[PDB]
Amino acid sequence: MREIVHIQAGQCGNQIGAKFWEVISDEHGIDPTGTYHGDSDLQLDRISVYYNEATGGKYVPRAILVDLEPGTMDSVRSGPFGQIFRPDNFVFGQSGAGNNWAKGHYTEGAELVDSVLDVVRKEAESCDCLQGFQLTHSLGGGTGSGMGTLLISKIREEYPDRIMNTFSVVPSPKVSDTVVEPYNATLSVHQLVENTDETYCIDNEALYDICFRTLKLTTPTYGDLNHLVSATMSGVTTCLRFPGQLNADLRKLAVNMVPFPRLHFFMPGFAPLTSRGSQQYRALTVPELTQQVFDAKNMMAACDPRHGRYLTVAAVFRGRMSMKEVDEQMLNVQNKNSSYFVEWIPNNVKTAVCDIPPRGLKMAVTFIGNSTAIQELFKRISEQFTAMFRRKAFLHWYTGEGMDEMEFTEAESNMNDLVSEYQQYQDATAE
Amino acid sequence: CLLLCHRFPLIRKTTASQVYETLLTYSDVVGADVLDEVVTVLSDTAWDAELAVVREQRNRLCDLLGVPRPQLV
Amino acid sequence: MGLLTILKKMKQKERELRLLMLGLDNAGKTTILKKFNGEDIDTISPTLGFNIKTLEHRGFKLNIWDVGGQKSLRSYWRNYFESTDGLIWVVDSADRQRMQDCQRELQSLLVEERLAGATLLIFANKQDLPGALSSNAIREVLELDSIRSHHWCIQGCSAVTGENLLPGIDWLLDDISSRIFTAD
Ligand SMILES: Nc1nc2c(ncn2[C@@H]2O[C@H](COP(=O)(O)OP(=O)(O)OP(=O)(O)O)[C@@H](O)[C@H]2O)c(=O)[nH]1
Ligand SMILES: [Mg+2]
Repeated sequence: MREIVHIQAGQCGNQIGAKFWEVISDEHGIDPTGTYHGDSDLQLDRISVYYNEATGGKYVPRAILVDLEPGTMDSVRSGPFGQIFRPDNFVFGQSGAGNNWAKGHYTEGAELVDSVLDVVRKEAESCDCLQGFQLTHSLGGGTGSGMGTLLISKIREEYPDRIMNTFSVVPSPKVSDTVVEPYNATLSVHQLVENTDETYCIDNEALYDICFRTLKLTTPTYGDLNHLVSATMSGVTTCLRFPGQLNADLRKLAVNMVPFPRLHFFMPGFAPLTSRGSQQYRALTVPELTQQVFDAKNMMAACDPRHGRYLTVAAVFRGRMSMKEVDEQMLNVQNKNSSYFVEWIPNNVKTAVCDIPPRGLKMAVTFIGNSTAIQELFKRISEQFTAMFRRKAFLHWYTGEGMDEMEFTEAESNMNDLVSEYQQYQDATAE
Repeated sequence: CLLLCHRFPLIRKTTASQVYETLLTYSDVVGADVLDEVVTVLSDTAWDAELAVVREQRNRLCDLLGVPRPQLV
Repeated sequence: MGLLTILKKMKQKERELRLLMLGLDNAGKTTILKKFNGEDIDTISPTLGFNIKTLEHRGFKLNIWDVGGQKSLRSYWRNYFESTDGLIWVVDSADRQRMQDCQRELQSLLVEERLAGATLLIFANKQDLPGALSSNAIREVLELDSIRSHHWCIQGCSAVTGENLLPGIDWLLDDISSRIFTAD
């Protein structure tokens, strides 16, 4: 049993984790009481990965809730599926952070890290064969930016033979009007480059542009984006909760999809994109769903993979379809002699077929790729980083707590080196 | 016109779309009483189909634009 | 929770403060201490080095941090276990040469921030002597109109008819107690 411990940080992280658990519980067939009620044998063959067995056939969720503010803690606990969570995994503070990386990494963020480790150490002792960990947060505030990286490094040291995957959230000025946000985001990236195995960048600007153009929403709130985020997260973690022909776990996936330790930023995707309404248009076919999931319109990041080079691609289908049809499609589309040939779709794609369809949708495809287009986002962030470091505005807020000015220059140099390495690796052929 | 009937149907479709866009852009290429039929023919033609069906249509456009019909053995 | 929460609870319960008092006139500080303790010589005269004393006044545990030097005072400004709540600077009125250094130190120490911060109390001793500047001249020289996030107040004093000093000390306590602690 390759168990995985899940950790939630920040308000955004807690909300995303709660929605993800809510989505996966209805798919696995778990009622709010805690027992099982599914009508299939494939829903319990891998239930020991994200859950634990207790007395009476209970399946406790394996997630930890940590924050410096209690408001989020109370909101979730009293939620629809909050009674199943373990009350001992609720570690919160009072003051918070106030959008400051220093207050969350060196001042108030270090007075709770030891308490957090207590829960982790104790939760990993009952696991028979631990595989890795997980963390969902955002790079905007101060709690999930400083305390998050701190706990990440803690796990890296105490447990250097395990796996570390994060689901960071890139902030955007179209949603938040914070000013120091960019700095905190960089300070988090400076540590995520070195202490992360796999990263799934979820750009808020791309989601806002999708909700303001495709879905046509007058005022896209937070839930309109959280729904798509939870749907994408449920689509990605399908190979880790249901078996298939592509037998792999987290270590094999990290080895096959990440060839270079410095290059590990992926771009997720999902099709079709539906809002929170309980409606449906028409059951899309396999080629239409493939073209929708491979198009730049359904990308979760504001980056066009057509201008980059694909490294490792892997798609996961969900529905009542057969592997023979998917193989025939992947073999017919990649033929230039056919009339349905396309160039904006790569060739090296690892296909996978799942039996259980998503909740509310009969057929849906999930896109996972490692395109070299994250350099655009890294340059957009570096633009804001340099347009505020020249005037030294709001820089005393970090130096008045204990931070050093050399950390910002080191982070900028690391970001520039990463951008240059991405630009150098974008041009690569093999003849 | 030589690229209009390529071996790859996607190249044919792209060439047809680009020719349509260029004809919609520039107006001093074809006359007024000739451009209408050219637009009507280019729009009502599936360039991603049997080459024998498509070719016949391309020979037509050449004859409509004053271009010699290119042929092969 | 942790050590910081317990320290904050103890500070709110025992009403402990920390007033960083600076100055170099070695003449105007005696009366200030006399306001904190009925004594006149013991724990009343300023020291050349650095001494930490604790007095009780109006039910407030004032932790006076008397520093003699006026250079690189950022070491006393911040502390891993406790911060500074009040700042009292004593200068000379008939001295326009040593005022630029004090102004530069006050500008380098106090900085802008999001919320409120420590409270400043500028003292002007010896006003009856010829050559002393008024409140407007002191405000224009030190440039206190550009210093935000720190409420300042100029209090004059003299050996004769110095208009006392009770409101200047009462306003500091009223602004400090109404900031961290609650009225009711
Ligand atoms: N997609 C998404 N973004 C969110 C959500 N909640 C907050 N954010 C974004 O997260 C960033 C702010 O970070 P917070 O989640 O407030 O961080 P925090 O660590 O809890 O905050 P402090 O402790 O006050 O620093 C901004 O970019 C927000 O727009 C959410 O539910 N969904
Ligand atoms: Mg918060």
